[PDB]
Amino acid sequence: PTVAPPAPVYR
Amino acid sequence: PKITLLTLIKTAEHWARQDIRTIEDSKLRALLTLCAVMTRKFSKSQLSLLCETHLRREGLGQDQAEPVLEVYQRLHSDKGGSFEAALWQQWDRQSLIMFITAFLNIALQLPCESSAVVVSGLRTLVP
Repeated sequence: PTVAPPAPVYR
Repeated sequence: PKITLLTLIKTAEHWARQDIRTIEDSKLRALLTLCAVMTRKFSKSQLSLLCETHLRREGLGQDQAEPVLEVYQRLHSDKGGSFEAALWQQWDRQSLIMFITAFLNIALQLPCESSAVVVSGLRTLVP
């Protein structure tokens, strides 16, 4: 359906 | 079994203490629903605190606050599991696992309401 936000980036 | 508020919390307690990296996709999908349902048991005011705690515990930078808060906000207002389904479709398994485990471990320790009047009153009732 929609557009999910990006997954959290670990750094 | 009936999905009462108590059962929901006990289920969260249980899965919070599991290593979910090897579980089957069907159970991982159900855990996403658990996180979504559980998110909706927090007042809207507590979502920023949920986000801030998620970042702090996971060691994420402030630049990750926007997408993390967005996940919590959009789960909180989700209708018919639309956003929840989008997360499942569009995120990789490792991201889902890490977000789910992070949430389950913070959710049981954060207050679900923010008003001092609510919190102070309810504390007088706790055994």
